[PDB]
Amino acid sequence: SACPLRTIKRVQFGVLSPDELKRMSVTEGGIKYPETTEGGRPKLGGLMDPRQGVIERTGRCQTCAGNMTECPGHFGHIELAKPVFHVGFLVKTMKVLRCVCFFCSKLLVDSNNPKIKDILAKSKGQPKKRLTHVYDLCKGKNICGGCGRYQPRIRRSGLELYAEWKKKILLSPERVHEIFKRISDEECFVLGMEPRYARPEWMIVTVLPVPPLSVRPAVRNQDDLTHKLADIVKINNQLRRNEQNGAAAHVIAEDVKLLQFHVATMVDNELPGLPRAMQKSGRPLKSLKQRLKGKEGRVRGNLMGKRVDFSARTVITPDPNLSIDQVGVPRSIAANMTFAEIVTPFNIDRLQELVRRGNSQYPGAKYIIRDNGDRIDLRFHPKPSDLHLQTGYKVERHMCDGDIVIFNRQPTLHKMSMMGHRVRILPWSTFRLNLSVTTPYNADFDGDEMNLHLPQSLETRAEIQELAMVPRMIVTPQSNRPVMGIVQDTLTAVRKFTKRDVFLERGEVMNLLMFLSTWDGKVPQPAILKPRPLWTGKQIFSLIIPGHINCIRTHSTHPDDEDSGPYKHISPGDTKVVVENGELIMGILCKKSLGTSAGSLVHISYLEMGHDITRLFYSNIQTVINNWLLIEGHTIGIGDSIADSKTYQDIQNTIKKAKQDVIEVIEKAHNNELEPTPGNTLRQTFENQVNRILNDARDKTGSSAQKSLSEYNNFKSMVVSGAKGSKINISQVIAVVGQQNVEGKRIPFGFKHRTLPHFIKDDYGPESRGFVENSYLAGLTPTEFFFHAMGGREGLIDTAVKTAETGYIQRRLIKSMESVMVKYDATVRNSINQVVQLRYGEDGLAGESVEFQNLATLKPSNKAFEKKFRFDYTNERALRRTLQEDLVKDVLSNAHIQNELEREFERMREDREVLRVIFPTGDSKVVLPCNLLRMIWNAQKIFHINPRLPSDLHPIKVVEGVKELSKKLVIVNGDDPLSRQAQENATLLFNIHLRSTLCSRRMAEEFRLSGEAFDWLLGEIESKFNQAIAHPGEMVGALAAQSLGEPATQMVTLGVPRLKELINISKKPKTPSLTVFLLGQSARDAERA
Amino acid sequence: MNAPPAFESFLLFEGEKKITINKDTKVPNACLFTINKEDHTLGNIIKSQLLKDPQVLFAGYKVPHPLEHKIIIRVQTTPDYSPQEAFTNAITDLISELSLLEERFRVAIKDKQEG
Amino acid sequence: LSEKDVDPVRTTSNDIVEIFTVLGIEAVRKALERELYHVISFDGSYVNYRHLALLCDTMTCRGHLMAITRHGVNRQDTGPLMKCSFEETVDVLMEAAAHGESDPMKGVSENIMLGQLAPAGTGCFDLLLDAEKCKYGM
Amino acid sequence: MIIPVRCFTCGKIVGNKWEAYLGLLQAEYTEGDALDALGLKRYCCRRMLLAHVDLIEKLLNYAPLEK
Amino acid sequence: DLQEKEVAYCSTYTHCEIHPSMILGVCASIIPFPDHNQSPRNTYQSAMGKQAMGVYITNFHVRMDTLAHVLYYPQKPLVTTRSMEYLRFRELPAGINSIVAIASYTGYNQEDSVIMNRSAVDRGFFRSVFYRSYKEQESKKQEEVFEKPTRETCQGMRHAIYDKLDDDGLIAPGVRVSGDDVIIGKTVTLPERRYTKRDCSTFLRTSETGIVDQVMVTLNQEGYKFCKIRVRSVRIPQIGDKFASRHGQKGTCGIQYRQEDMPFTCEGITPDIIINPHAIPSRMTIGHLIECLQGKVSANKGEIGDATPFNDAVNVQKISNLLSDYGYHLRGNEVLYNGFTGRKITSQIFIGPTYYQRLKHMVDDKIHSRARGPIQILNRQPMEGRSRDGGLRFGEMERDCQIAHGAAQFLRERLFEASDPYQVHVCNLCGIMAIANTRTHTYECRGCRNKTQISLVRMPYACKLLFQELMSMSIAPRMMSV
Amino acid sequence: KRITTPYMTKYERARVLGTRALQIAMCAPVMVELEGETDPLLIAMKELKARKIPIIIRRYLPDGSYEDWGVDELIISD
DNA sequence: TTATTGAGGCTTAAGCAGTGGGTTCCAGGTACT
RNA sequence: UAACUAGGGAACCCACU
DNA sequence: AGTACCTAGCTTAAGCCTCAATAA
Ligand SMILES: [Mg+2]
Ligand SMILES: [Zn+2]
Ligand SMILES: [Zn+2]
Ligand SMILES: [Zn+2]
Ligand SMILES: [Zn+2]
Repeated sequence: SACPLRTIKRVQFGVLSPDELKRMSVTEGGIKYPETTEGGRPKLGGLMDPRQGVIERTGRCQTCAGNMTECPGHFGHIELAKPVFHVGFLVKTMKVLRCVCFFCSKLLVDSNNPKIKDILAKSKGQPKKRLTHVYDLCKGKNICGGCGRYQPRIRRSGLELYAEWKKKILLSPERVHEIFKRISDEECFVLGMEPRYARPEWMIVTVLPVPPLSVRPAVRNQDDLTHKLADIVKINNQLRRNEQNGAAAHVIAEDVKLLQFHVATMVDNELPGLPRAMQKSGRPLKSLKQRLKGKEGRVRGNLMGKRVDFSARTVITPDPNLSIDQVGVPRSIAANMTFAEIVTPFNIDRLQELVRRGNSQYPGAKYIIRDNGDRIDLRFHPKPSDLHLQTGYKVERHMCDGDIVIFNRQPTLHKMSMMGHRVRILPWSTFRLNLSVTTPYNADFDGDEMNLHLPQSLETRAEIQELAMVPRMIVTPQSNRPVMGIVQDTLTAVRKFTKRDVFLERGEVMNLLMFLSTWDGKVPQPAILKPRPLWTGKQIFSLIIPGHINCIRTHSTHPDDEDSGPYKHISPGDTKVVVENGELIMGILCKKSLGTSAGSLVHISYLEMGHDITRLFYSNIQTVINNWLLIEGHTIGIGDSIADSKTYQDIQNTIKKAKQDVIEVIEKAHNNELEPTPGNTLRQTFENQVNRILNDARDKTGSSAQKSLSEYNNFKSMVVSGAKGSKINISQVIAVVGQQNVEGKRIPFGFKHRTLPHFIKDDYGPESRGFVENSYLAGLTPTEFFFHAMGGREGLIDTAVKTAETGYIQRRLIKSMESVMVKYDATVRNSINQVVQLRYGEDGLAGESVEFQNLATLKPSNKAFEKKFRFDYTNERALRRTLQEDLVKDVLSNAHIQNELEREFERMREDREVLRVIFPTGDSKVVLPCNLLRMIWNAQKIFHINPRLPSDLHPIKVVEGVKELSKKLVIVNGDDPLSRQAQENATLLFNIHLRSTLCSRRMAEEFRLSGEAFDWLLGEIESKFNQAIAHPGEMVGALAAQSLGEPATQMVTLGVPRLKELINISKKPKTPSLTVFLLGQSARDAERA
Repeated sequence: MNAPPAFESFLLFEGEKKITINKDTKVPNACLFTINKEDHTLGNIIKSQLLKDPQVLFAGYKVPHPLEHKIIIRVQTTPDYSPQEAFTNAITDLISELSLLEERFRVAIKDKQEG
Repeated sequence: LSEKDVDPVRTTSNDIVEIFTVLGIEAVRKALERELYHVISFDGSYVNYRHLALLCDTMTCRGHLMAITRHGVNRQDTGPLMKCSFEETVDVLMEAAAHGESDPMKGVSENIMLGQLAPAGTGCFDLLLDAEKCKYGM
Repeated sequence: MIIPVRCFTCGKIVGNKWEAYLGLLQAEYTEGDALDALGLKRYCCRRMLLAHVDLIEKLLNYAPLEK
Repeated sequence: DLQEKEVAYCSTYTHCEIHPSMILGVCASIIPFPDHNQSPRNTYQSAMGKQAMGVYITNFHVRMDTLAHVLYYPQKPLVTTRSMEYLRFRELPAGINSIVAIASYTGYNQEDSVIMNRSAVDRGFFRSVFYRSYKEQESKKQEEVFEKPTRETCQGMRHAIYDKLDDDGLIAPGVRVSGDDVIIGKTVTLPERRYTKRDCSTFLRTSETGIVDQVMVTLNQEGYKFCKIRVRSVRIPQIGDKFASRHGQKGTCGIQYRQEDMPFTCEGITPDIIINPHAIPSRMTIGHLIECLQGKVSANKGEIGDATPFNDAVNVQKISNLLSDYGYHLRGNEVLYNGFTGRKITSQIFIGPTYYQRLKHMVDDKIHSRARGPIQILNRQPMEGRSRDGGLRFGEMERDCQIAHGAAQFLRERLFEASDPYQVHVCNLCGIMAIANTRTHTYECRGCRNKTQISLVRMPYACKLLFQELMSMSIAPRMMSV
Repeated sequence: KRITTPYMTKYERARVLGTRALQIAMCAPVMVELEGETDPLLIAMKELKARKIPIIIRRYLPDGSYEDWGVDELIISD
């Protein structure tokens, strides 16, 4: 191939010229024969022309002497006897005909006008609205130097035009062709058509391009498009014969109509109100339009998405012994898929023995690719001569251990449904996954199948390794929190492992330490040395916890009054999780500390230690906890679903009281003694009262069932670990199932004023309208069973229609802004190079590295803010208790230091006013990159800060360090006033939070940092801020579309219908409303309201 | 289709070794004993017998993956002792204990059969 | 809003269209933000503000309300190929052929059709070989 | 279709006990007494006989294709 | 309800239910204690009881059914409803009563997965046989004949062992077959030397093996020779095979442990299946636990337990007292010992006999992979189907996700050179594809009279097909290299 | 003067490591010493940690202009 | 006074998440010899 | 004295996540 | 006889109809 190779930089569109169609078609003279073959050989001038391409395998094409693989197919043409309308251009033909004179063929609006100049100025460079504006102005114009002939009105009747003057005539496509032929070039300019690419006369089909045989492949079994071409050329030959022999009156018109119908149904089979082009078999023909339009069509079904080589799919099964970035693949799958490894001197011997093993053994190879592209198949055994490997060859060896693959599960909703894994070979025929990996995949093991893609190039493998590994995507940018947590068995056992009464003997500790990959080999000192050497579970999990991370969490069963009363720092229930220096001081871990929530232990581990250490953390948690669960065990059974007799009496008493209350409300409504609530009638207030009573009964019975659970209860064990279930499930199993609902109301009167024929008419009681008074253990009565079946059916319907509706919203959202990205000047632009955001998220930061932080300045009162944030350089003994002697002397003596501290406090007060402008509601929980409180805690732990001692940190060093750090954190480059203002705006919130957190008074009193600790803190803040900046090349539009469409799949109009009504601009929303706010006395007076 | 043959749990294929010795680097006097084609049946008795030895500072075994058939025994001893002779003495003690148990079981068989 | 004792500052609407026609494009951007935040965080879930802000800015960048349909996305100057990748591929390509539209091949979908490297992520730059850094090799 | 040779759970031989179980059942034993008389003590061996369906006697009603 | 002593809520009753459980269908009547389950789980069990394996019909030996599954040892449930007497589930059962512990053991049963006893499976536990029938006619139009093809006289013969066929072109029963093995030898005569007949033989499915079970030869309706071949495949339960309870609790097999590795009671009873405790609480299948308890009582007592739903003679307390009468803990818990260490587990595990079904979804019928195989004839992309050695579809959402990754090169290789690598020669003046004669190095564009300014462009074959269809619709998508 | 970020993006990391690994697998001379490493991925990692990769990154600005950055000139993430 | 050109009410396409397996069907009708 | 591939479409039904 | 061959519902944009200021 002597032609140079480079990519396509622009695609120019247009209508193919009849002259151009004639002078590139290989079929000279056109297609004249409707037969596909003649005498057992393909016929020149026929449909299956050998000039148009290769007929059958191991053959040649007469135009280009290439076989079926490299022959692209060569076009032909059909010279029409009479021109016909292009059905794809018929609307545009109708629009252009109205803008041009029928007789002059000049523009209906004169070009030498201010209106034409105004149209060209408004539609400068774009043709579509130019044609729209010319059509708008030319509408209603009747007279054109211009002629005095009045212009007709053009009307469509299927595939036919009628020119009606207000007589009407048959607007033949010939006449439209000569009308469009003499339109001027500048008139084409003002009509929004480039004459170089699209003349209006080219929009009339005077010659028909027959596609080559590659477009319409014949299996004997000719394509239906070839059949339509046969019909077209048959009718065209009939027109030619009638024109040159018959010259009939109305047979010619009928034949022209049939030819136009056949051409139009070749282009598009689905006309409105027209008969479909059928066959004798009874099937509509697939036209060129139908080949392209659908999701199974050409563009969507073969270009945006297509089936791929080097892919595999099988059932997934759990594997707790794999790392989170590992997949266990079957040997037969790995022996099938191949990776092309380039032969180097560094791997010549290994690849040589792989070739020698061949394709029969698993760890072998399938092909050898030589330097000239010659492919040597190792499946069919060759001589040792061409098994020889030299440098530069490629060996397509079998997929082996450590290979990089993409692992995928449909539906693919966000980035984390396609993650990179490391291949491990395991015996049986399933894919095997770590259990923490199932949550981002939304996978379980009840028959789920997942797809594996093996990248084939070295560059693609490297970019998967650097971009799409599982540890690299532990934390999502969607909600700045981990997507991978600790899952059912491991979560339930680690809640049981980290209780206060968990004690491990020496053998159990040494068995558990075998499953720590990051263990340093030192057995820690036991928490109890005498009378027995006895370790706790908190020590072992402290060995699991990586690095020196610091985290404070809260167990699910933590009392609300514990943090305020006594024993707040020595928890009686062990319900406050505190991790200091990477070790668990106290606290029972659950999904609040080890789950996917923001600020959890895995989140802190990812933010502090990186992705590899966090991957090791996940694996170590799972292995150690599972092998301890081998000792401890976890079950569930009948004994976890029962209660004692006193609780059952309480449940029955509450249900009896509720039924009596509902009976009393029914009696009150029946005796007309029930006064309606204002705002609704008697039916709604009766329903509200009955639902209130039944909900109160459900809540009371649920609380009574929850109070009966022991610590040994396994329902409670799984609920308070957060692994599976809820308190509602326990209440339904033990106490009462509750009220069954259909469309938000009770069970409707499907019969005549009855829910079932087992009740009396107009029965509004609990058991009649769908209140299940029994538990799941007690057993549902048949009426309750049917009503519960109604509720479950409603749930299944909601699930099905939810998936079916959310898929389209996901696709529309992703197609809206797929090309929106962060450019290299840190701005956000689309494919049109138009700026959408000047900085990403208006601050220029990536969403995966920001954290929930609290502003300490927005909320407090004026005197509290003054007391907490203004440095007191007057109290000498307080200063001596907080600072060292020389610092105290310098602070008291130096007036410049006091002035600059006062200026720091004044700037903090101005920042407070700016904050209260920004947040009119006192909500201090913001999302900011560097977690300053945790960094200060890290600095305290690293440098061994004693809070009881005076510090050696000068407050003026705090002020100047914060100022220099704020100078260092740059989002918008440039010394321009515009650049300086954009920089001050982009980092305004973070600079306010930094000056508030790292102020002199707080560093003196609360944090008590030293000089080196403060310098480390400044460096750490700068480093973690610079790591938080959004990278250029981020596909933030696609990330945004996934981040907004993925919560849709799991969810006053609300939820999916309201989301749909917001994503498209609905002129008629389902529940349009106003939120009217009142002024003056009327906002506080109900009567004026 | 991908089912491993049932003999791979206990049969060494041609090429591998039954037991390999690897020195553990991060702590002194520690070795890793990778034993092929064995399972919890042997690892547990070796681990417990090593735990009876007062000169053994650490004794633990694990099966890295239940689909494969290797155990890894980690022994750390006092500096005046080595994990290799600890492993040897543990196997010797287990063998002598089983010999005594077998002969006492035989004596009990004769006692029960003869009444 | 014109009524007596009705606050003209805080009185708002669920209706996006009338907020656009009454208060403008930046106000309807903020209202679209608030409505999307409500419909997302009603169930207690949280989504980062970057994605909501980017969606609202994409829907309000052209002065009018750009609906996420074939009637707002396929009506801007995005080029024929990425328009036809979404919906009405035959109609979009027919209009582009009729008007002689040129596709600049700047989006991801156009390069995906032509099989080229999409200017996206790893494709948003070019790599050159440093001849001077090759002199210190062996 | 036919009685399993061994109990699936433990491996006790139960293939020799189906005909004896049927003979005890027609001797007006209860199913529990019949299981106790055959020595099936564990409930794992007991439900091998209790839950067994002898499809082979229904399969034998069809004539073989060759004879 | 017909008692005048109370207020009775009504005294004008006209009809009575024969039994309230009669409202259920065929599949819902198999559910034991369905009034103790959440209703979607009853719906799921009604779905999956149609997927269970048993003896589907008594005369399955003579039927050449396509896709037949037969379990070796189907058992009637120990815990049954009274409607199963009329469903004839006792005589054609689909499933095995299995000793099942609900426990967290080694973490291989997590998130709807089960741990199977390998020693039980060795004894035939849930062992099934899979039947597939292949039919083929010979026709007279071109004549097709059942005969053993020979390389010296047939065209298109694959690289398969044709010696497994007999002289009539058909394989015999008892012959072991693998994927792409000919089972029916068919040759069609050429309409017009070295090859006079064309090979049109039928092979097995590519990923399917087995033994030929039965070969039936007959005449069809039109008086032509007709053959049906049944292939017998024995299916051992393995990792990934789908198993379900009678309460919507489906799950694949996570791992198989031998009997010495399984946990055991004080009596040496090891579970056949271990299911996760977390499968229960969010699903609220309390009927599963009650069926397990009643199965323990029934297996110890020597009877078949009655689990008709709306039966007040049976509750949890009565079953618990009955179980306590047999020397077990009344709630069905037992002290299990670890199979690896022998130490007894701190938590006492709920264990007893409960009814599982082997579902039709084996992993060996679902495992699929492809390196490079056959491609479609219209577009040169990987085909569709595991049976046709097809490639998996990298769809639109996958493209969106790979865009959001920023992996442009992986997306490019998936959508270009892992599916349909192609190249065309295009003119430089016009963007219309030119004529390329590669061996003569004469690349010319007819229409432009262009002989030299021709550019090679690497583009997907589907995009070339799209552009050729556009020029078929009189659209010129001119590819410009500048 | 160059106005783009002095930090080297993860997309630049991915493409530079892939290109360098393909070059090393195609027997490009290694700019660092090898301690028996064989996989070109790990060799490219070691070359990137030493800032010895002979690749210039041409970052394209949206206005059309470009900026040439050496791999050694840029800040490596890790 | 009266056409004339502007702005409110009627039909009709165009859409409508994915992965496997199986089954059926893709043609008679008189001439004529 | 190893001569080396796969094949269509259109509709329906069922199952799966 | 064998067979040549000639022929259910949704929402929304776009296109299409009658009644009121306004100059002739
Ligand atoms: Mg699932
Ligand atoms: Zn050709
Ligand atoms: Zn005119
Ligand atoms: Zn038994
Ligand atoms: Zn040209």
